[PDB]
Amino acid sequence: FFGKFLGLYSDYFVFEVAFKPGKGANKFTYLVCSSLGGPLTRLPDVTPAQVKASRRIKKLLTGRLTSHVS
Amino acid sequence: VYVGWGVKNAPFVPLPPPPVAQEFAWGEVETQELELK
Amino acid sequence: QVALMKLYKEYADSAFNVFRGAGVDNVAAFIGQEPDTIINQLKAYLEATKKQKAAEAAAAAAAEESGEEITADPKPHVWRFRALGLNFGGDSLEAIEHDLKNLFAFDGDLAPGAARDSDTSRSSFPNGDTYFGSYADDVKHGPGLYAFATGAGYAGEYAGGKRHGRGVMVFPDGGTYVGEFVADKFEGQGQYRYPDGSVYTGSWAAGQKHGPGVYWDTARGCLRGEWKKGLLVGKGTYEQPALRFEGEFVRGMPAGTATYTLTGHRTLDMPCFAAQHIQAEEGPTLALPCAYGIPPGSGDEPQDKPPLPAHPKYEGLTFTAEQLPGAAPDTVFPPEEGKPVPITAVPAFSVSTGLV
Repeated sequence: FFGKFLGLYSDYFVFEVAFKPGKGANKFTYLVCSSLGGPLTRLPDVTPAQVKASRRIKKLLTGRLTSHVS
Repeated sequence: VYVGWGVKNAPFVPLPPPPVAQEFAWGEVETQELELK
Repeated sequence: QVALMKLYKEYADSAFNVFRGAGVDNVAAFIGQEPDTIINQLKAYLEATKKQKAAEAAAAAAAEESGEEITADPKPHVWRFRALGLNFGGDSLEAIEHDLKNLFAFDGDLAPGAARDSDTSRSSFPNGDTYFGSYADDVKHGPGLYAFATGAGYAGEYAGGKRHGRGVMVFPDGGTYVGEFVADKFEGQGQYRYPDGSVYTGSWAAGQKHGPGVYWDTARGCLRGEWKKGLLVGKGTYEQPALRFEGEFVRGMPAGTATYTLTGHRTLDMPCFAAQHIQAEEGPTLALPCAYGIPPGSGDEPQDKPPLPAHPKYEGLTFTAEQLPGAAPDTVFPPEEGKPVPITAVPAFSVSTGLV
């Protein structure tokens, strides 16, 4: 269990799994849910571009995954 | 564990407008001329 | 006590050949056609110059690797004869040292006297640049056309031997200019297109941005203000779809009082928290007074002190805001102070439509 992220309209429970590209910072996979016991969603893999681009902003999560950022 | 909003704790400086591009150096683009009387 | 007959080479990469590539009558129709067409033609010339340079370098390297030489002109050309008969009172060749040069170089309506004058003439220079256009009083004047050795070109108006008036120019890096010149440099109204894709449409002086202009950048955001000696100085605004920054600028860097106006675009379609906002004819825009900060020693004008905040890190740049924000009128993008938009892939933002 990684933790919980608070959003504006919903929240994110985050689980970190290992599954029996696959190294560096993508060694683990992350599944998020809005409520415990609800349907899970796998997050994509991280790319250094979006890490570097998020390192320059400061945003509140909206609790919806299909939302714009900046 | 981590519980929170996701925001770092550091002095936040919003990004300035990006740089403006310069032009070509005039010292290497200048009209020549032939000799004068 | 002198006679006259001349033979010369005329390379295929020269201003005259660039002119003949167009199906127009004279130079006054060449520089008179649509500006983008002139840009296309000058770009074609630039590409030709680069190809010739590369081919010459490659052939020289290859012939040198075998230990052998060339001893030939590596450039495509044509020979020509100039039907000229002139008389010169000077006895020795050195006495006509001036006019001789003109014979070797000017290739236009000459005369034993001074003040080379022609409505059509094609001159060449010791560096390789070539001019085709009008002459008046020993120097270039009127409509002309210039081809630099490095592949830069110009097709505008001349005066006093330098660019003057309306003009179109293409530089070897790919940057172009369409506007006004004064004494071989930019001056007055001009639109410059940089190699990155950013367009500056504004006022110039002594060959640099000076006065009020609009600068659309690669990030698709327009920066207005009033440049001075190249740098944006004073009150300047910057815009993006749901953003606006109005503040002081010191040597292009923001420093001093400012105001950030931001709209919340991410949640425009998610339900509102208060039923007062659902039907309110005012949008979810804010406005924050704030200030930027620069190291003390810097910000001066050169003629040690800490350096200015460079682009990647902005080391030394601080930002202070300690008041509340307040409501503000809704923003729109692009700002009408920027239209017509000179680049592509610029979105459009409002509140009744969101980001598009």
